[PDB]
Amino acid sequence: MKYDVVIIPESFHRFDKHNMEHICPPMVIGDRSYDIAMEIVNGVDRVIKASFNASVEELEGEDCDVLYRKYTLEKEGKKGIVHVKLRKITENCPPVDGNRCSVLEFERDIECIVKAIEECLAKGELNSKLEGKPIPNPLLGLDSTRTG
Repeated sequence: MKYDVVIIPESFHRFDKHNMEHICPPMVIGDRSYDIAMEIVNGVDRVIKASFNASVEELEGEDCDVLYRKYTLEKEGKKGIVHVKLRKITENCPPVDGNRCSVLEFERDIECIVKAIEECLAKGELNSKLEGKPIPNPLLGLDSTRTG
């Protein structure tokens, strides 16, 4: 048993007149055991809440997905939603196809997460696949935790 993380970063765009459809394809990495998964997620969580103006929300995933960590991102002039859901990669849940995050070490993994968010957020108002979940989050605030 391992856990396979699918991170879906998307700048939420309610389809406006013409140019407001921003979708970034999901990134899938499945090699982490639960213990290592929680460490990587916790670290990433702290980085997102400190390196960004992110308000996090925790949900439970659908069966195969054991955990669903929702992050509402705000960075300098950019806002998006990042949904990280963890699937239990098993013989019932095989490794899914998606974009592959450049995994190396913790620092590289987080930089890989940062580049994903920064790419999605910095591309902004464009036209893309017709999706986009504008999930309203009443909480607007980050969580102080500097790396030391």
